[PDB]
Amino acid sequence: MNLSLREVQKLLITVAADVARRRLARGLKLNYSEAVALITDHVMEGARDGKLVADLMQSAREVLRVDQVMEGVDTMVSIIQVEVTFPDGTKLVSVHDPIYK
Amino acid sequence: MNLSLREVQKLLITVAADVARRRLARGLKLNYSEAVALITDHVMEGARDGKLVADLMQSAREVLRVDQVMEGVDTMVSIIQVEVTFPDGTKLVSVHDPIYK
Amino acid sequence: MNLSLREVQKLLITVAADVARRRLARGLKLNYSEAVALITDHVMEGARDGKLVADLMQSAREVLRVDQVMEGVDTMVSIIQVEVTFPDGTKLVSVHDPIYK
Amino acid sequence: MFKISRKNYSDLYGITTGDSVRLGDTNLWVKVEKDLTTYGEESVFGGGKTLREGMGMNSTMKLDDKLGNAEVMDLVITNALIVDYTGIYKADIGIKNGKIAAIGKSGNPHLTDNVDMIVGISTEISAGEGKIYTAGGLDTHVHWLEPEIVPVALDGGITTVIAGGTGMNDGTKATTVSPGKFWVKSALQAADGLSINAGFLAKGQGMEDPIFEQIAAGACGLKIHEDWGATGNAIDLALTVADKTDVAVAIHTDTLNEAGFVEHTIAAMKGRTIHAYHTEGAGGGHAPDILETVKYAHILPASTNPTIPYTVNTIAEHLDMLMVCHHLNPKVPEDVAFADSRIRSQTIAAEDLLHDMGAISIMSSDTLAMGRIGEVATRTWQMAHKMKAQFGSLKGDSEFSDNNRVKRYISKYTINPAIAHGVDSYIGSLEVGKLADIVAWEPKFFGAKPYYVVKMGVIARCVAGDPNASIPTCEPVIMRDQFGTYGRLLTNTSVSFVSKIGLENGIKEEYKLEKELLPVKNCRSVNKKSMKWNSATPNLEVDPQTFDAAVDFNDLENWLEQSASELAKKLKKTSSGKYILDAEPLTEAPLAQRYFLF
Amino acid sequence: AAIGKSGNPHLTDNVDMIVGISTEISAGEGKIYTAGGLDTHVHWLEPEIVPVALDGGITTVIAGGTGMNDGTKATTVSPGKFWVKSALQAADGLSINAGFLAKGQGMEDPIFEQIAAGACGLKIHEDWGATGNAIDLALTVADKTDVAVAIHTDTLNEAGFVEHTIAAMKGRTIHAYHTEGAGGGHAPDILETVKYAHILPASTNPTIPYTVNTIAEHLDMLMVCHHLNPKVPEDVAFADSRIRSQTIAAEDLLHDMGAISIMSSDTLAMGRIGEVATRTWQMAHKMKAQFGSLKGDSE
Amino acid sequence: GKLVPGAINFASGEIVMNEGREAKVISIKNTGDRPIQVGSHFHLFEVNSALVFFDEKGNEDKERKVAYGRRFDIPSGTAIRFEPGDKKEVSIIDLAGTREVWGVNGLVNGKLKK
Amino acid sequence: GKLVPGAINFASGEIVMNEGREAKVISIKNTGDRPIQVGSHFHLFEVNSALVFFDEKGNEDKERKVAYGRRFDIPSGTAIRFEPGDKKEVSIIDLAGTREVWGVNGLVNGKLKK
Ligand code: NI
Ligand code: NI
Ligand code: NI
Ligand code: NI
Repeated sequence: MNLSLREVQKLLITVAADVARRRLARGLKLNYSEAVALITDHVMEGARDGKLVADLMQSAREVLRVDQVMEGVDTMVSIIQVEVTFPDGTKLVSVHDPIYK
Repeated sequence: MNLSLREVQKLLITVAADVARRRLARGLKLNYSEAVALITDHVMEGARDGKLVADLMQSAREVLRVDQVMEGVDTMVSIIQVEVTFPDGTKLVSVHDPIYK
Repeated sequence: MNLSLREVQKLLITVAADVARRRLARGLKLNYSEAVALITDHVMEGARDGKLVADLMQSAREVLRVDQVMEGVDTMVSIIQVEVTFPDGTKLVSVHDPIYK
Repeated sequence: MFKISRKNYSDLYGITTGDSVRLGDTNLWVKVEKDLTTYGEESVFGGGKTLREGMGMNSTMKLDDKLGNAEVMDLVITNALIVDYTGIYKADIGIKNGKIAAIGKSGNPHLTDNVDMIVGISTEISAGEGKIYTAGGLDTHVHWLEPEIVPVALDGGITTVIAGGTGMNDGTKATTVSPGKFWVKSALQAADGLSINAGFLAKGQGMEDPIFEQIAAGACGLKIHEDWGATGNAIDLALTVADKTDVAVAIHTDTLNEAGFVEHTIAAMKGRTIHAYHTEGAGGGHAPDILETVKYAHILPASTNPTIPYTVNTIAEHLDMLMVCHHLNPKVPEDVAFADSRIRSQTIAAEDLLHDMGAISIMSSDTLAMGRIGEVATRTWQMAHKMKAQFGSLKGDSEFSDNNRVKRYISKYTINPAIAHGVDSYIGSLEVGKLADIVAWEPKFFGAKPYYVVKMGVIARCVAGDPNASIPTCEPVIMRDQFGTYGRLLTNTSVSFVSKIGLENGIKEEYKLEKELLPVKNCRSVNKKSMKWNSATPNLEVDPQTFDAAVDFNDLENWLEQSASELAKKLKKTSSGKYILDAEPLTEAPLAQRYFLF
Repeated sequence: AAIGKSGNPHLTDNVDMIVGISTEISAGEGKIYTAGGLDTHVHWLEPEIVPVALDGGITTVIAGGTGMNDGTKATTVSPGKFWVKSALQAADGLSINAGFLAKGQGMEDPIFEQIAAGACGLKIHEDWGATGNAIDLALTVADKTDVAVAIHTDTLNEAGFVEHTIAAMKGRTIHAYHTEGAGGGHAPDILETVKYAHILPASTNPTIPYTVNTIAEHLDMLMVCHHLNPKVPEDVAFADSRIRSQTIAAEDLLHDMGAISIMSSDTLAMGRIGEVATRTWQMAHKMKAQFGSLKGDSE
Repeated sequence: GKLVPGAINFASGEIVMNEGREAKVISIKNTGDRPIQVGSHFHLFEVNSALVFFDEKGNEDKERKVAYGRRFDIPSGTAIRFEPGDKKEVSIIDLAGTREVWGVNGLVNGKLKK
Repeated sequence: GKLVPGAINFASGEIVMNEGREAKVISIKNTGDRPIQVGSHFHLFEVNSALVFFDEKGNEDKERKVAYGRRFDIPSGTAIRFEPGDKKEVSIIDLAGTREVWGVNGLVNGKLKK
């Protein structure tokens, strides 16, 4: 595989988001860490698909609603930031207030 | 995510239990580690759901039957212990002879 | 679980291959690392099933076609090697030019 | 005497003179300029091969013995394809006492003619056939924030960092400053247990005495950051101390123009050499004409990697960065105006062309403050790929030979940063007498994933597989810390760079440092003309209104294969007889999603 | 310090070791205790072999190498003072007992200066040239310095047959690495070293369980390791005559009889460092399944 | 065409190995019952005693006078294989350098006789 | 109400900053072609030469006597931005402490003249 360290440690997001995704399917309200992991995985897989950075800053705000997380979690997730390999190289994606409405 | 070390290390259980679950779906008889991981993951997800400790100690004994594991594995898994975050904080769950009948 | 270090480190292959499988399911052309992880996971699961080593060396070459990977990846993956616990103990499986036709 | 085809020859020992190999998945080719071996006498290790007792391996000489000028090596890399600013060629590399001792032909002089280095009983062999070998990279803009940047830097081919900071403190999050004796000592003590070459920069502000004592504490240079105040006094007094102590100075100029414009900063320098960090100015610097430093002889201009590939995602990514970095609310006009006038596609695009011209000499990262430490080499060749695609072959290059461009670009992160900080006598290139800091690349992975990284003759990090496996190439095959990071070998295979006065002060004993300390030197006597292949000073002007960056007609001469007149028909013309440097942003890059998981 | 009965002599009879105020207690009831294993054929390639070896019950390695260099990938050789010192310095920061082997080739002085640097023995590998001169001079230096010698004999029979190597030994004790010969050694009669009194024969674990998957795995191993193209007759002839089911099968029986004395791994070159004990007992299983109880044993 | 990462473009022309080193054609026969294989730089005078040499005229050379101070004229690192009972024509060239052989089978351990 | 982790409850009343420091109302005009932004504690006597000061009566002050030993009366850490050709009214206060300016543009490098 020839995995660098930065690639290996990003597999943590994949597993954590997998845990969050299963719990959401059971009807559980996501906590702070589950919500952050799930939103991050959407950005990472979206960048692999070839979406623009601008698109992901807006589409990551529709992953989770307020009613899908525990009380106060939406106010706790002020910003989520992650760098993924876009077709044009590694870029930074910042999501502002992803859990709204 | 702000993951502490214990949270990070608990994802190993998630991955190993995913492996065990996929191998069980193919009709394979589980070995010691696969059975332990699957039972532990059941306990962890049940604790996340909000079950009582006693309920999990009783229900982790119905995850796997004797016929679903390799010969001698049922006698090998004497006890499985794991600590999870219940709604009331971190609690320990111990399963005695989980693989019976 | 009583996991040794090699068992723990082999879960990275499982996670990376899960990522590759999900990306393939979306119609994405796999890169070098994704293809290597997917073929390695096929070999590992086949060894767990109880296949012979030679059968796996021959069948790991049918996991991915040339049109399922990015341009040049098929020439990049000259060989993939992995050791798994067959029914008769640990054995090495080497796949030569797995991505052809 | 017999004959062999080039295909069969390359199967045995790698490609030879006249052959070309593609760098990764880019559009660049390197052609073998010369071969230092004798045909039919190549040194190969293996079962029933040349390097054996009495045949290719000398059996009489001891490790300290000599025959003529040749010596017995500790390690020999056979059939290496060297890619360096000195040249692109095939040769054996000889390493002794942690340094490059010989480059040429290896073997046994008892049986072979013209042996420059002797494979003896005390010699280890590394088979370099079919692989490209380059000197370890230098990253001269590193925020000393977390220790895991070291393995990431090695995964990017970086063997040396010139850093500054205190850990995850807000002062370090903004500036590369290790302030005072304590934090310089702490940086050197922490580096003592990391497998990387490190030197550290202090705070270049205040009067002479407060600045000087930091250098006496062991700091190898000074960083002037506007967050600490990049004023006229700071520029003048930092340079005064540095000339007395022979240390380098780097600057993050006043972005707010609070105490003067860019010309005020240049005047305060008074002709003294300075290192212009991220001279394009996206992340900081005199708005908007900081890019004009590339025209001055006493300035060594450097760029950080976040803007280096101008791509479709650059502007959107960078615009949001400032709104978070400085809490810019997109509701007050001042915050938006400060950011809309700071991220300029004009200067970001013009920066890439200046690199191809050689106007900007040094590539850097700005680790964990604005850029990426693991992508210094990757984005350098991505920019080299883009320039070839949009402007054709560089001057002197041909269809299967981009050697001139490759040498110019590889210098930006190997030798030019070494010269700037005065460590070029130790590192920065693959030459005899320098430290054995070598990075090996498989050609299909060149610029993306190195094969192994060698620190003073010992592998520190490399691609390696399952430790229980029968062979070292079994999944999971990942980059792993090697023996060079353990025990006393960790403190034997890397050095710490300090000032001469700090070294003479006995900081090694005072700080209880176990690594060898090497002093920086010749920092003040170097200027723009010292940089290899990157000594151009075009008449660059940034328009105060439109942010356009333009050069003179003669500045486009000797740049590319196409003449300046042909280039004059594509670049836009200003009102004057100047030509605007511009190019469309890149959509797909090499050394990219074809390689990296996530 | 002691093996026997513990307790307080003030209240108990026949106490051999005293549990006192400064004594820690580990309850070993219901558990089996053994000595730490020794792995005497280890290629010094990557540090993570140490935690793996401990995961297999191995507390001591006699290794040789320089890290991930091709010379180390082929042979267990720490060549010269620099690499012996580097190996010792690296082992200084690893939790394992370690000794290291130098290059057993050349004249007397170049071999001796390696031992003067601290090498605990010498390895004679054919990739460095396993000739008569190398054997003779390495054995001479080892006798002068009281260190061990291990050999990877000439597989190609290039300078002589196995009897030539035995004669070059001249009755001096040697350690026969992987005497079965799958990974290297005089083709095909290296196993005959089990008949000589001055040879300590050792096996590596990849072949030690003779299993259904062994032959194909090892054939592909050889086609990969030496770049054997399965199109030129010479490579196929050299490989097919090198992986012999006859000697691989006979090796297990020789182990059961006690003809082969030492188990090893050949770490990360042909075998597995974490399985030295495991496969060993697997072999002990197989023999019992196929030949019954060993002499003197019961149900 | 197809984008192959790390592709190789070859120059025009062949490569001459051991230029200026005139070679002699001799024969080698394996008389043992096990295969022998000899590398490019092995001193042919010291090979396995089961190998029998035949000079450029085809006559047997019992003292190996044709093999003294010479090696195979084959690509460096390769080898020539002789099965039991096999007899091959081979090309040989004189050794170079200071022309001393130390080690191998210990038959010279010094300067080759001029 | 809604449970907000780490919520803040504010007291009643405003906060008086720089109490007792009487402020003077002056005007600053940017005459350069590039934007200038000046921090709260920057010595206004040493700001960019393109800035032109106007005293409390509106008359221009070429020698910056109104800016000597004074800083902006704005919250600490903030700044005032001057676009090219822009003229803003600003509030200034005297510096405190031992009233020495060292560094900045090196125009004083000592005690302020009394
Ligand atoms: Ni900066
Ligand atoms: Ni910075
Ligand atoms: Ni061996
Ligand atoms: Ni070995």
